Amino acid sequence: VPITPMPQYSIMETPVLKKELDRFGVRPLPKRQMVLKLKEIFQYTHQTL
Amino acid sequence: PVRLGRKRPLPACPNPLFVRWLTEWRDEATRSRHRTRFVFQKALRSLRRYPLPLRSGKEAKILQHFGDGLCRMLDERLQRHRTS
Repeated sequence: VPITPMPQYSIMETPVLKKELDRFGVRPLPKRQMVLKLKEIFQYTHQTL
Repeated sequence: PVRLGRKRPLPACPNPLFVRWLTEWRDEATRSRHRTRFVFQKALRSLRRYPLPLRSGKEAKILQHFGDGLCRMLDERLQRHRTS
């Protein structure tokens, strides 16, 4: 299993955050909510080294 | 600072109850040729992509194809589950 660096979601453009969330079945949300959700998903699905 | 991760084991369903209930509703609507069959089908599709446990039907509003009506149904079914 390779090392995945977590994307810096906080500096991502709003359209890109929406597309990232679409992967996980999630609809567009307010920007702060999208950033928090993508971080939450990453931490649940990956073990931090 | 950059956080580094290793993907975790392929996880079981994070939402087995919601999957079960949407499946039951889908199958019931399919058998009867009801117009709402597509509602359940589309919700199952988005739910299966979502890796986090949901605490409520209300929380599930963030998912594509989860309308207010369906989220209410999930809340009601949750109440019945833990009541019984």
